[PDB]
Amino acid sequence: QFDFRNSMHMLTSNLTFTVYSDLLAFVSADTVEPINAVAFDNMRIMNEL
Amino acid sequence: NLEELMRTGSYAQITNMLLNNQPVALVGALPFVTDSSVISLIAILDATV
Amino acid sequence: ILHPIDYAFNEYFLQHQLVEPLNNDIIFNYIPERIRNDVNYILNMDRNL
Repeated sequence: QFDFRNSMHMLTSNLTFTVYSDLLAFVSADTVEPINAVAFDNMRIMNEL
Repeated sequence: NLEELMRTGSYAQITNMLLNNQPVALVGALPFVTDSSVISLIAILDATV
Repeated sequence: ILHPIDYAFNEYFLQHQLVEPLNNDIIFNYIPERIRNDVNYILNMDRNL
């Protein structure tokens, strides 16, 4: 049987938000000039120039 | 060192100094604009570049 | 106004949402750490979240 008191509820949530997906479009990435690009040891990757 | 800054591309130190008004000396071979207007000097245009 | 079962389903959906707050810190940590430490790539958070 339908009971109003047992069926009436109060649902709570957030008012508004935006859900993003890319997560890297917010990162602006540039690269150093390739000639002076250093390896893990902090010396130029190609040092025969 | 503006040469090192341009080679590396990381504008973190200089950005922080400019935002925090920390006095600094940017060293390098720079072109300059010769201005002869006392009104400009009073207006403090040299600080807006 | 919901049946108890319908309310159970909707309450579970409301209470267990998959969305989480997003910040520049989360984006930065999502960037791979080795890329972050590499000096060949300059990464900036030029967007406001």
